[PDB]
Amino acid sequence: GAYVLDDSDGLGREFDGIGAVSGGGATSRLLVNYPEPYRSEILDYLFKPNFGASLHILKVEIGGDGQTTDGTEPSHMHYELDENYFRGYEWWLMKEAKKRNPDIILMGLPWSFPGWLGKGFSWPYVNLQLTAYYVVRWILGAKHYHDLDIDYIGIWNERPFDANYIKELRKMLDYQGLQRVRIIASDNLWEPISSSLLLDQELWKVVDVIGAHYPGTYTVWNAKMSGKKLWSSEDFSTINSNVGAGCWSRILNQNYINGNMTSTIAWNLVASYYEELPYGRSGLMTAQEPWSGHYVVASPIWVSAHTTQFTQPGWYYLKTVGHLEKGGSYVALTDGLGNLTIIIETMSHQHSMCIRPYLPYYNVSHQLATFTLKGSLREIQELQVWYTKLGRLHFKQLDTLWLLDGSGSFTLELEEDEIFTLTTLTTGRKGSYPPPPSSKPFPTNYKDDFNVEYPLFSEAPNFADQTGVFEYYMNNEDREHRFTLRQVLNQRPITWAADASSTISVIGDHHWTNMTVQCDVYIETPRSGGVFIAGRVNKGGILIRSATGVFFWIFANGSYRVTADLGGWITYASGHADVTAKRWYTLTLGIKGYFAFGMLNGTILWKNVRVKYPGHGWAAIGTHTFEFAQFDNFRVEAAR
Ligand SMILES: *[C@@H]1O[C@H](CO)[C@@H](O[C@@H]2O[C@H](CO)[C@@H](O)[C@H](O)[C@H]2NC(C)=O)[C@H](O)[C@H]1NC(C)=O
Ligand SMILES: *[C@@H]1O[C@H](CO)[C@@H](O[C@@H]2O[C@H](CO)[C@@H](O)[C@H](O)[C@H]2NC(C)=O)[C@H](O)[C@H]1NC(C)=O
Ligand SMILES: *[C@@H]1O[C@H](CO)[C@@H](O[C@@H]2O[C@H](CO)[C@@H](O)[C@H](O)[C@H]2NC(C)=O)[C@H](O)[C@H]1NC(C)=O
Ligand SMILES: *[C@@H]1O[C@H](CO)[C@@H](O)[C@H](O)[C@H]1NC(C)=O
Ligand SMILES: O=C1NC[C@H](CO)[C@H](O)[C@@H]1O
Ligand SMILES: [Ca+2]
Repeated sequence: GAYVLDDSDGLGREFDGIGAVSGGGATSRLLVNYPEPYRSEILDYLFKPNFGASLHILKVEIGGDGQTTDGTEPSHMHYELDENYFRGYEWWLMKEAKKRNPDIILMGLPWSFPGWLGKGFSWPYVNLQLTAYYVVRWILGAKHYHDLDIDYIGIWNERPFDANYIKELRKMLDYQGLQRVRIIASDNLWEPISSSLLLDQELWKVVDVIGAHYPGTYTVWNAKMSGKKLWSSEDFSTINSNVGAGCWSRILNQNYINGNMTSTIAWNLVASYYEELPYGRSGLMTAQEPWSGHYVVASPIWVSAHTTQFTQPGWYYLKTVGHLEKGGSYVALTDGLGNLTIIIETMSHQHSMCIRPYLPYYNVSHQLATFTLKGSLREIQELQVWYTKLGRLHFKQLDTLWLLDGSGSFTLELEEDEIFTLTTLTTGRKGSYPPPPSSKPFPTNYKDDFNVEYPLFSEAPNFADQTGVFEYYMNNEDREHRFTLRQVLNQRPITWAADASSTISVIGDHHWTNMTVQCDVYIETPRSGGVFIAGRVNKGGILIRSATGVFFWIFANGSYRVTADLGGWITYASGHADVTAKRWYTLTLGIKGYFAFGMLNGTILWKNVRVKYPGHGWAAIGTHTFEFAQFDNFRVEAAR
């Protein structure tokens, strides 16, 4: 019936911000080679204040060279004694975010680790000091090379924590003058971190935030008892149609209401990865076509704005928040300066399902809501109004509501799948750029000779590594192949996902079915080394081990194989070939209907080999194991 909003009895918990995740894994892969002005426009919609999603928080993966859901991300230390703070795109992303919002909050978290940290095992807690040293290098690098202050550091994404590691990490941070950096744990479930904090005073002292993943808007008693800030440190992960926006809308409100969570962070920031990779199009917006410049400002952008444009970290929740009588919810916040923001959501069950978890049915129906401002809120008699309807009108500013009544009260008519923001703030704005170019398939003819002397990013565009790491490589001691692409891992990472046994980078249009792929390849390991080119590669990311297609392998022992799978269990053809290590060869692979052929240096090696059909997928390059190899003059012609 009537809902009292008051502050005379005090405030709720401090609000900590809304954010999103770039990483886990390579979710921002295709954003970096967007032409201007589009790339800058995309970033504005994400990070520019009073414009779009206007995010308060940016969380990034600390790359560990392993596969971490939609690709691998390069580490700052591939090997022992190796340090490089200019690989990948998270440095760039954080810097672009900070340019637009100097007050943005920055977080780092590892998914995987380079293999050498394991000292013989696939385990990051073998040498606590070594692993902490690795992580702290990254934070120092952020400051020293990019002028970035990292605000929070996590432990090991959705993986066991080690209490002694967390303590060593704190000691190491302090030792390097990073007392300011806060620790969030354990980016998994509420337990066992929450009970661990109650039982261990020393652990309690060094953990600042309990961050939980996909909590379904609820927390647990031990977490409440801890007295720690509680965050949904990863949520959402749902296709950014209207249903995803509904899910985002509902949990943004009810994570605090039901679970006392004062921050929610969406995976992921922007869908800049091939849509046929796992969890395709699960970003706040979509930007998966750098070749065309086409991007989509999806509904979740404006769902975000309803909170972010009218709240900042450091505001407080009112004690008076809750559910609506006929379904839906409301929250309210103030800044302690006279401002007030009210956020109301009525998302229906059929239009707000998240993937994790799925909620049992709940009813939502039309209703009236009366709000009465008590305490220091009564003195307010003007509120700006912002409105969104899903299923559609987005972030439209309505006529100002007046409370000149003296009643300090007002009433709203609510339907299903709606969002209302009522605020004293006058800075709201539905940011707008002209429409971007229409969607277009990946170019049916495509080439890259990798001839770039001072590349802006460490890897050639559109190549999405799914196991191993591929980089621009300059070799002064060779004129013909001075600038190539090199796979640089020489051992399996401490894995997060199930990385393939072979390295592989995919590129192009997953719809491609008839195609010709050509590349120069160079095997660096004598006797045992091997490389391939491939087409119709149908799976990647977390499922990269499941990839089928047509794979043309050559080996340094003078042999070749044609397989249906990346794992090489299934044979199409095999034989001998004049191939050794440390010599450049040109490979061609043609696939058309039921048949494939392969060429070595322009000369047929095999032809009319029968392959599964119908079938479709990307083109790819790679190496037999985690071994050095180079690639040059890549070309693909394909019919979609
Ligand atoms: C966090 O959780 C809940 C909110 O879901 C709060 O607990 C009580 O909520 C009921 C209504 O749901 C109120 O009538 C009570 O007054 C609340 N408890 C208290 C002590 O005020 C809870 O307060 C929030 N905070 C904590 C520390 O649990
Ligand atoms: C609401 O918030 C705005 C923005 O924070 C407040 O305006 C600021 O007030 C401080 C001092 O309190 C000044 O130093 C800033 O220059 C002001 N900024 C702007 C953009 O006006 C405002 O006082 C708050 N309260 C109300 C009732 O609007
Ligand atoms: C890929 O190539 C196959 C084989 O050439 C094409 O399938 C043939 O298409 C022609 C004309 O469309 C038909 O007359 C044949 O009967 C088809 N053969 C088979 C085995 O299906 C296929 O259409 C091509 N696809 C694309 C997208 O170019
Ligand atoms: C939802 O509530 C309305 C009003 O109480 C009722 O008419 C309707 O049947 C309910 N729907 C379901 C699925 O319970
Ligand atoms: O950490 C994660 N957790 C789950 C996401 C998918 O829902 C994604 O795999 C992400 O990397
Ligand atoms: Ca070259």
